[PDB]
Amino acid sequence: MKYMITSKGDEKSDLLRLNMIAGFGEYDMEYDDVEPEIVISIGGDGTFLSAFHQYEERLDEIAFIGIHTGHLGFYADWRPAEADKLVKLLAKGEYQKVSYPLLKTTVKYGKEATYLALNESTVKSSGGPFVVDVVINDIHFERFRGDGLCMSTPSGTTAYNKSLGGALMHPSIEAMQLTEMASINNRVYRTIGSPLVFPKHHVVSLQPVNDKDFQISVDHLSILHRDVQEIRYEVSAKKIHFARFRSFPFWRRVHDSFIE
Amino acid sequence: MKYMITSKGDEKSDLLRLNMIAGFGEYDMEYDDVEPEIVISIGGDGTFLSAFHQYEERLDEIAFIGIHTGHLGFYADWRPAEADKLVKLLAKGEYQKVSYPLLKTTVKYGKEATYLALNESTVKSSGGPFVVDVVINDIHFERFRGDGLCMSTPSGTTAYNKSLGGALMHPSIEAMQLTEMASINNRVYRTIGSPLVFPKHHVVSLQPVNDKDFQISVDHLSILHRDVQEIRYEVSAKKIHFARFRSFPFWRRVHDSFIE
Amino acid sequence: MKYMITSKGDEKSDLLRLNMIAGFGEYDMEYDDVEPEIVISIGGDGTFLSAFHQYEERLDEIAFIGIHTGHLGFYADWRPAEADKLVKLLAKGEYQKVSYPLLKTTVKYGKEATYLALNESTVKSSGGPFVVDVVINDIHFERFRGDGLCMSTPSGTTAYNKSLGGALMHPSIEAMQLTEMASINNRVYRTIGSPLVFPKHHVVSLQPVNDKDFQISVDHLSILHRDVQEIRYEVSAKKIHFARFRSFPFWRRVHDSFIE
Amino acid sequence: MKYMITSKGDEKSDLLRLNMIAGFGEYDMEYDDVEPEIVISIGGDGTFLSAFHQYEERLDEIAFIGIHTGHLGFYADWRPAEADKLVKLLAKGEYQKVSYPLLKTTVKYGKEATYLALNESTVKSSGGPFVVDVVINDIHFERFRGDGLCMSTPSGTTAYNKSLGGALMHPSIEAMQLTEMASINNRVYRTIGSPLVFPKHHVVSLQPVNDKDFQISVDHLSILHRDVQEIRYEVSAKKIHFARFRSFPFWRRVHDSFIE
Ligand SMILES: CN(CC#Cc1nc2c(N)ncnc2n1Cc1ccccc1)C[C@H]1O[C@@H](n2cnc3c(N)ncnc32)[C@H](O)[C@@H]1O
Ligand SMILES: CN(CC#Cc1nc2c(N)ncnc2n1Cc1ccccc1)C[C@H]1O[C@@H](n2cnc3c(N)ncnc32)[C@H](O)[C@@H]1O
Ligand SMILES: CN(CC#Cc1nc2c(N)ncnc2n1Cc1ccccc1)C[C@H]1O[C@@H](n2cnc3c(N)ncnc32)[C@H](O)[C@@H]1O
Ligand SMILES: CN(CC#Cc1nc2c(N)ncnc2n1Cc1ccccc1)C[C@H]1O[C@@H](n2cnc3c(N)ncnc32)[C@H](O)[C@@H]1O
Repeated sequence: MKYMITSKGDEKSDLLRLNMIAGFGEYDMEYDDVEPEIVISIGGDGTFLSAFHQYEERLDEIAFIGIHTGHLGFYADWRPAEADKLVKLLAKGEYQKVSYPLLKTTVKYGKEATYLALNESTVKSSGGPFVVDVVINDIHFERFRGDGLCMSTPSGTTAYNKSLGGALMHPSIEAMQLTEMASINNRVYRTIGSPLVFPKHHVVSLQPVNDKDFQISVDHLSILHRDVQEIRYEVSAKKIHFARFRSFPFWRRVHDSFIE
Repeated sequence: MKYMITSKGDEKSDLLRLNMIAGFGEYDMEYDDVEPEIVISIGGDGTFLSAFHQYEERLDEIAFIGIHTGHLGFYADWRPAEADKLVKLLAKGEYQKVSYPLLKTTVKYGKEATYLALNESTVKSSGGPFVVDVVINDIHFERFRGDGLCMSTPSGTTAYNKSLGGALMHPSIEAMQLTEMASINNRVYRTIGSPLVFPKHHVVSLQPVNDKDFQISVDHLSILHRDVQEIRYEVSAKKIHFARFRSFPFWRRVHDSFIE
Repeated sequence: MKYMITSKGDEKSDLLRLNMIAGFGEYDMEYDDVEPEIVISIGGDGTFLSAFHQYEERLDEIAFIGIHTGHLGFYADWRPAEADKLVKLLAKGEYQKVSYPLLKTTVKYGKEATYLALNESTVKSSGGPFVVDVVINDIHFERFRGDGLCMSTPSGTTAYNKSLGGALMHPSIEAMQLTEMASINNRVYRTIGSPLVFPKHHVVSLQPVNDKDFQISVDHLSILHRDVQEIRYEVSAKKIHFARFRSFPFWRRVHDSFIE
Repeated sequence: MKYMITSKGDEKSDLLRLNMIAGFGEYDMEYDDVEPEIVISIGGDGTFLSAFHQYEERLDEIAFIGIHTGHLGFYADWRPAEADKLVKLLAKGEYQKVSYPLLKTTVKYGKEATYLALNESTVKSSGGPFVVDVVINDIHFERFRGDGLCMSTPSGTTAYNKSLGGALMHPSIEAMQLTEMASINNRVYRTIGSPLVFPKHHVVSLQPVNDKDFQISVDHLSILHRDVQEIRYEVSAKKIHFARFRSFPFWRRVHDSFIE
């Protein structure tokens, strides 16, 4: 079948990419980075995120695989020594597929633009103070004033969400988690403080109070959005598909990264 | 149909209970606290928890209702002034049912005992230091040493789970959340720190390291368990059923309790 | 004696400033914003911070006073109705002086520049990831990677330091507190997590690892510093002097702002 | 001079204690556990705490030393291999003294009892809910409701205080820090949340609201106090004296215990 391989760009990843292509050359596998069915990432989770956004238009027909040349990543969970055995099983068919939820971000101005996040999406202020009204299902919830907010996917809870005090959430749960960035709480300003976990079809809407310019990030991508009228968060109907060949539980993957 | 009413025990709740019984006396409704189909709680969330555990053997045929004489509770979300209108709709049939997940706790000795929690279940030490090995799906995760642990239901996240830094989780998500109580983290002792959210069929197992006596709590109930071999946590197959007559969203109920 | 008054710039503060000047016109008081001995701030704590930095060169001969037209500030702790009684006591001499510690920030390039902070000083990254080596008294302590750091004065602990989880510290303690901004902690990156309180003569030094550009803030002021070789933090030998006329304890001032 | 040595009680500590006594036998040193001037602790920080409370009546004439047979302690900061060199310098006189602050706890009933803490003192509830009014310098500050409170010494900030989110505070600062244990914060109950650092002569007073029984701890010691009218916290006028022979900074001691 059709496949493609992306690389971190260093000596270790580039020369491992060529060995897998040569190994695939001994099989009925066609290299194609236009319409691939298998996308292989070699490097780190940052390299994997680039491979995801590079093909975020054909998610429902691509099975992603990650090989970490450095340390164990949550998406790149295949050691380089296991790459030769990876080429064989990936060629003989016969492998399962696992899917993770994604976050959909919509930004309205005064043309509406939408984005797709595998880790999280954050909103910060462009210079001045960050003040937004938080609306959950057309109901005003709180007037947040702090450094920013962060809406995370399940698999993204181990990333930026974790540093903000958020909970680690198993990827089989179709949900999204919102966390606070150094919120202000006194007599006049009051926020919830706690992280919030929203199920599918729950729409969280951020709306400006004074300044209408925001620095919005989607995974590694981050651009200053001007004259923002609304930012909408919701669990996307799209899902990212992984190719599994063995048992590597999520909590087992959490233990190796943070415990030992 | 058959119904029963429990009361906090003060002047305000007892005399409101008699007015509802008299109002039910004008309908085809039979008072019965043996096999009731409608359980009405008047007082606070503490009174509601007693009504839940009083009939936790007939959950699948009881619709719970809560009336708060004090402040707004998350389970007692009906003002006393709305009690007269509550008697009418509850008698003419025609009402929906909403269900919340529950937590199943199993304790093994050396006879196994099981419990059911609507809020959360906590484990603390009987005097000495608290040290337990945490096992997730037969896989060792961490050796916890601190004050204790807390496994919370979705609707219980707004209670003890919130005070421990846990995330607020919508009740439509069939899950359970584990939080830490003043954990120790240095060079030799390392825990995850973050709250963990487990889906259905995930079994979290606590196992003793030295002391085998623990102070285990299930909602308000708490008893010292002796010679404990294992404590097992999992999302229960049972669900608590509420009777709804209007729209009172969970996040709307969170806003009124913590924001204003 | 010589005095000057600064204003927030709105109707309430400007017209209260003129009434105090007219009240001072009935006394042996000379208005002078070149070499004043009494600096009066009318507005909020933000207006007070501007009055402090406007005369941070003559701290040891100025007694600051704050009048809050809005809500109670920690530096502007005089209600506008008490302004007439403030003019009288301020003219008849006979008032005490209280002093608060300050933070000294030094930035080295490759000309060294120094700053003075009444609240706190923060370091963030200019776009890329924030990675700095933390050095305490010429000893390497940790390699921090996160969103940034914040070194706070005692009176500044109730501001940005509080939102980052820092401790509230009484101003009579000559110290400085450092807090973390969404730090990363896994197997390879490890920080202390806890806030650190340093006494006088303790020098905390931040040093770059890769990117040498940082966004450094001192109270409201914040500018991008290019080609930074070192940032040094230490409790300044200078102190800000307040004029007191009554008893308004710090914890009493904390209670009114955050409790009720 | 007069000296005594206490031991953890295992093979490693008991047989190291006898070697130091034999080494002291070659000098003008008299073993005496009645009126010693040098107290040597061999084991861990727990063994050191017992040595402190064993002689807390003669603090101003005792220089404490700690030898850790296990891992590096904050009070036992001498490796067992350095014990032979410790006997020589300790005999030839010529060593400096460093002093750490202590916490004074007073409990009133209806006879007043006082205690001395090197690490911290905690208050918890005897079964029922924990509710106390917090009073700072005869001024009501907050009505706390949670699991308990913890007042820590400077050197105790690295212990229980750290697990509760408290700040790490250098021992040269004569202060005390109060932290919260899973406090409740909603519409009706509001606490400060942040840790509080009090200087000398500041008196923090806890007073019961309903239940007058409390489980009070002082370092390892903890006893149930009945019919409590007041608990008073303040920085003690007494100080614990250490004998130093080299440079081992506090932050350097923090780095080795928590970073590497
Ligand atoms: C760097 N880009 C690729 C990735 C990834 C990733 N994702 C992960 C995941 N899900 N689990 C475990 N490691 C994951 N990595 C590896 C990793 C990256 C940074 C720090 C530590 C690990 C984008 C990621 O920059 C992050 N980030 C920014 N500020 C952060 C902070 N203050 N704290 C944690 N993250 C932070 C957000 O995560 C963003 O998406
Ligand atoms: C008191 N008994 C009935 C109830 C309830 C409830 N449940 C609620 C819920 N889900 N949301 C909102 N209010 C809820 N209340 C009302 C409420 C109770 C205590 C404090 C604040 C509110 C049992 C509850 O004693 C709690 N608890 C103990 N130590 C706590 C702490 N340190 N922090 C928050 N709780 C704590 C656990 O919650 C336990 O179950
Ligand atoms: C706004 N400028 C004047 C001031 C002040 C001040 N100082 C105070 C103090 N010491 N105590 C109590 N209120 C104080 N105010 C009033 C106040 C200001 C902002 C938010 C709440 C209150 C500069 C202040 O912008 C802050 N800031 C930025 N991001 C913050 C956050 N995420 N959280 C709290 N602060 C934050 C830092 O504090 C900076 O110095
Ligand atoms: C065990 N007894 C001797 C000691 C000490 C000490 N003091 C230390 C210090 N200052 N710095 C570094 N290590 C210190 N140890 C070693 C250490 C002890 C326990 C856990 C980790 C280390 C009494 C100590 O039982 C503690 N404790 C209880 N519950 C705790 C928690 N949930 N979290 C941290 N502590 C907790 C309080 O500290 C109490 O005083």
